[PDB]
Amino acid sequence: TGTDASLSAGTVSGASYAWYTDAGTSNQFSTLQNPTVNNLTNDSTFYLLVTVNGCPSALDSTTVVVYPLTPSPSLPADFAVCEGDDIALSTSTVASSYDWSGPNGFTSNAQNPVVITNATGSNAGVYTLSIVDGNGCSSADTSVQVTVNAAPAQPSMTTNSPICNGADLVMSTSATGNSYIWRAPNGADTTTASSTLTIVPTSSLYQSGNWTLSVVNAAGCVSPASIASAVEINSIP
Amino acid sequence: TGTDASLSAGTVSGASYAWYTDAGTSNQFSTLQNPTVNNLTNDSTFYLLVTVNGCPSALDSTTVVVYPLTPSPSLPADFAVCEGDDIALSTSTVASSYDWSGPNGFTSNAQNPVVITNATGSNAGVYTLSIVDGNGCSSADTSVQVTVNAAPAQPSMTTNSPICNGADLVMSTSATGNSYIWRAPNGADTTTASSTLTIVPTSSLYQSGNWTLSVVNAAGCVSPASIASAVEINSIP
Repeated sequence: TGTDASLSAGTVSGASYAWYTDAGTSNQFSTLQNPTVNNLTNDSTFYLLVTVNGCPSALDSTTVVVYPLTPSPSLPADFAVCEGDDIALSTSTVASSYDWSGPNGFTSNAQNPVVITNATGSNAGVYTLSIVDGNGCSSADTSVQVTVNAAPAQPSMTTNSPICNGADLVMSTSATGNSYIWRAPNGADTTTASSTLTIVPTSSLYQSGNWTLSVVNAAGCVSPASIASAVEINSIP
Repeated sequence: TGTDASLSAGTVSGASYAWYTDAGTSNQFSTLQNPTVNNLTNDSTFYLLVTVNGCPSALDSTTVVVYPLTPSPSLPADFAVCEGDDIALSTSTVASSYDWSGPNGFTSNAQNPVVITNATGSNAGVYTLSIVDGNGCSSADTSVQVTVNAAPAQPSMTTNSPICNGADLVMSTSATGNSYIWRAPNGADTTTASSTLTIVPTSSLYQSGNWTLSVVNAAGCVSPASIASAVEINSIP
């Protein structure tokens, strides 16, 4: 639908040809044996008359069949990722070929493009997909905007001085965010709703050694970790 | 099966041609020397009449042979792997060419595609195979869904303080799972059904030095190892 096509009469030696737009040869279309038709949008018909020595043969009708319009391909709704995430694009439809494009020269010929990892802010933008249905027709393009959010900078850490065992251990940051993450020297993970953590001596978090902190932003986007500080928990004489 | 084909009369100077859909020239098909036939789904026949100066020759029958439909290629049943595993796809059938596709732009022309290693969750999805039988016919596609499971995060480890030789050594984690793995400093491997391991002084596991733990999930999917802790086993005056 929307393109041009040819008509084609057989060859009769010495014959003239004439094509007419309708039956009853009321309106002449052309004089060529193989004329073309422009801009076919739907099924139509043509009528061929063949004349030899001034005598026409029975009018020959033909139909040029117009393939039906293709559907737009289907992409997901506007999505959003953080810079620490990836961008996985795909389509749910069926095509003989896919044609994807995007912000960083992104491209793919598949229904399952390569996932962009480390999808930092430079990959934010609009991704576009066009398809071909295998019967020779393209489809109109559709697109998805991808938003890329980002983590805040690594927080600083303030802790108590060397502390003797049995006294409460306090750790805090000046960083702001939605929640705070502390990572114990042995890997223990604890979160808190505010910038200050207090560790009770009977806690599994009562650990000397190198501690780090990271900060949770809106929509995840956790900061890189802080530079570790060393906690020293001392014995008592 | 399913495509179009041509018929072809020999050339006689000055002859007209006529093709008929059946014997007895009851229904005319065409007037071309080399007409086409659309949508052949099974064997059919055509009848050619050649006429010179108004006199027909004996009716010439031809058969257009339609190759038989191809079988679908054969893929394995829905399989499943963990992120620490690989994905090995292959097909049991025979083709002149294979056409594989998948989630991360995965593709192959072989019956034995390259195995995806480090088959993390981004490779989960549906893999598809189409084939060509070598006689010019494609087969309908078939597909296999591949599920990718995943390991839990590395566990933390809690152990006893420096211990004197002869006292039982206890190691434990707060991590949850189906079973627990401890790795001794010299490589000794021991598993337990719960989070706490007790080591008897006469055991081969009575080892000072750096110990790690990993956790078994449902369907394998063993966690990355914990940060090693050091066990100190002391002498007695």
